[PDB]
Amino acid sequence: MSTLGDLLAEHTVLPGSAVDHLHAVVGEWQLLADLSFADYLMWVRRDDGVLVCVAQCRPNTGPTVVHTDAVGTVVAANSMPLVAATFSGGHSVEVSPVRFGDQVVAVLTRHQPELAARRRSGHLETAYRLCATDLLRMLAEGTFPDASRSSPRAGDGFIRLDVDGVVSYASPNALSAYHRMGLTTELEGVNLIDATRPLISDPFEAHEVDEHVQDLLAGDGKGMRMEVDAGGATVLLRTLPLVVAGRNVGAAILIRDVTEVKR
Amino acid sequence: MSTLGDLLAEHTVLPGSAVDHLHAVVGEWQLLADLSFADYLMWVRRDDGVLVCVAQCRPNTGPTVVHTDAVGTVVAANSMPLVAATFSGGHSVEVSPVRFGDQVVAVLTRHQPELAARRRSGHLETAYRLCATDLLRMLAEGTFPDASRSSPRAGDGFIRLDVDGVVSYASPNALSAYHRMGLTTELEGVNLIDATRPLISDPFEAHEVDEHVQDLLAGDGKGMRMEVDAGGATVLLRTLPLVVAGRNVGAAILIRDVTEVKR
Ligand SMILES: [Br-]
Ligand SMILES: [Br-]
Ligand SMILES: [Br-]
Ligand SMILES: [Br-]
Ligand SMILES: [Br-]
Ligand SMILES: [Br-]
Ligand SMILES: [Br-]
Ligand SMILES: [Br-]
Ligand SMILES: [Br-]
Ligand SMILES: [Br-]
Ligand SMILES: [Br-]
Ligand SMILES: [Br-]
Ligand SMILES: [Br-]
Ligand SMILES: [Br-]
Ligand SMILES: [Br-]
Ligand SMILES: [Br-]
Ligand SMILES: [Br-]
Ligand SMILES: [Br-]
Ligand SMILES: [Br-]
Ligand SMILES: [Br-]
Ligand SMILES: [Br-]
Ligand SMILES: [Br-]
Ligand SMILES: [Br-]
Ligand SMILES: [Br-]
Ligand SMILES: [Br-]
Ligand SMILES: [Br-]
Ligand SMILES: [Br-]
Ligand SMILES: [Br-]
Ligand SMILES: [Br-]
Ligand SMILES: [Br-]
Ligand SMILES: [Br-]
Repeated sequence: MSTLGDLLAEHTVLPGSAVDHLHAVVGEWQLLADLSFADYLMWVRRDDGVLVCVAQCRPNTGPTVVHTDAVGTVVAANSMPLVAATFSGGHSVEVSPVRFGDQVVAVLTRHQPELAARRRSGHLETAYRLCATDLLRMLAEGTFPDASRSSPRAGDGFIRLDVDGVVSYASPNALSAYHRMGLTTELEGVNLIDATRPLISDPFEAHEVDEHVQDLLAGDGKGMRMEVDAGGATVLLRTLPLVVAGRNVGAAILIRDVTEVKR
Repeated sequence: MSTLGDLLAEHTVLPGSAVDHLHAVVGEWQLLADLSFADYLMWVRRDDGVLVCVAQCRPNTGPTVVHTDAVGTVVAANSMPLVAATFSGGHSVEVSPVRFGDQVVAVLTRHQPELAARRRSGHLETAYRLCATDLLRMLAEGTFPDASRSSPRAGDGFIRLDVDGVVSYASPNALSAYHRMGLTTELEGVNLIDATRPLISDPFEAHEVDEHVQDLLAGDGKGMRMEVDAGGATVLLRTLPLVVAGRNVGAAILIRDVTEVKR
């Protein structure tokens, strides 16, 4: 009886809406573990005030520090004072809440390698860690996840857009994919739509992408997954609007060149 | 004009069969870059004896050392003596051939972090690197690839089976997935089918998996991708038979828990 669903039914009295939301978190948090270069555990609090670990993720972009399976672990609340308190007043372990409605419905613990063993902070690792912090804030504010097997992983290609839709960071993989798509220009410092629109092969899709990204940034649209042909290449795109305290602070875009994977 | 296809047509006189095979390599070699914790570049040799880089992959499981896009690079043969020689007589850069028919149709260069900056060799990293060596040998022998967007990545869950179908190594993620599927036992040292069969929910699928793995190990069957329900969980499995000099030396299995990704 080991799934998140079985565990939440056994140990918890969360309503079906919050149960859905936690299922959605676990369905999405590979991206968080990858961008953080960290392990996460998800903890719920029963009636008893007793704590249960109901899910766990490891990063694919670096070593785990949680080699043992933690799921199903049931622990007295005072053996984890902070986690217990995060349910209340709201490894190198950081603790953060997951909100739904306005209740903390779960708490994540983040575990990662001690300082000299970790992914040295080049630009890629900085841009990823900064995005992980943005999503952790959305988790705490109850705005991510909102409401697939094939979507890009962070390592496939990562782009950070600022509020005006200007690329503030593009990973080497993302730049690789845009070159295969026909980009002969830099990506960083350029309006993403202006760089992207001319590359897209079908003129209807070109406009769809343009409108999507405009809506994303405006708060008019949710993130989407899409497959686009450009320049002989086929890329998969996944967009994620980023928000603080009810406002848009740009977007993350994941991209995967699937030209040869497709075929 | 930046795709592998456009590049091979422009610079090469390879027959359509070998052109297919290189497309297949690029469609699959994310798994090699991930298991190697390394970058790869693919090089072809024109008429001129001049060398062209026609594809490039970075690892998702560690930092790249090739930050620049190398695709389309055209270089005199003697500026890369070894690569040139690998076409002939058959970073920390290792060079290996890709055979098709019995010709070397391309050469891979592997580039990776200098020794103190790399993924320290715990068991996971050793098991991955050993499998990468097995596939590089199959590439050199022309037996991999043979002939999807959703299949497991190496980091999702990795299992090495020996010739008798006994698990010689299972990553933490793989063990995690088998626990969600209902495994209350160790995986390492156990016959994989015997551990797996009782967990599978549908009795027809249980038998299919059993037969597949038997065929895989016998050389009676190619690798496959499959989605299975077990114990309330849903996993995606991808099998890869491993072969040296015409014989089976077991198999790699990649597994991804898609219980919450599915939903
Ligand atoms: Br993901
Ligand atoms: Br690890
Ligand atoms: Br542990
Ligand atoms: Br364990
Ligand atoms: Br704590
Ligand atoms: Br450590
Ligand atoms: Br950034
Ligand atoms: Br899918
Ligand atoms: Br825009
Ligand atoms: Br990258
Ligand atoms: Br750029
Ligand atoms: Br345009
Ligand atoms: Br335009
Ligand atoms: Br969508
Ligand atoms: Br196209
Ligand atoms: Br892969
Ligand atoms: Br990945
Ligand atoms: Br990197
Ligand atoms: Br470089
Ligand atoms: Br570049
Ligand atoms: Br060389
Ligand atoms: Br280095
Ligand atoms: Br092994
Ligand atoms: Br697919
Ligand atoms: Br067997
Ligand atoms: Br793992
Ligand atoms: Br085990
Ligand atoms: Br059975
Ligand atoms: Br059985
Ligand atoms: Br298949
Ligand atoms: Br089931």
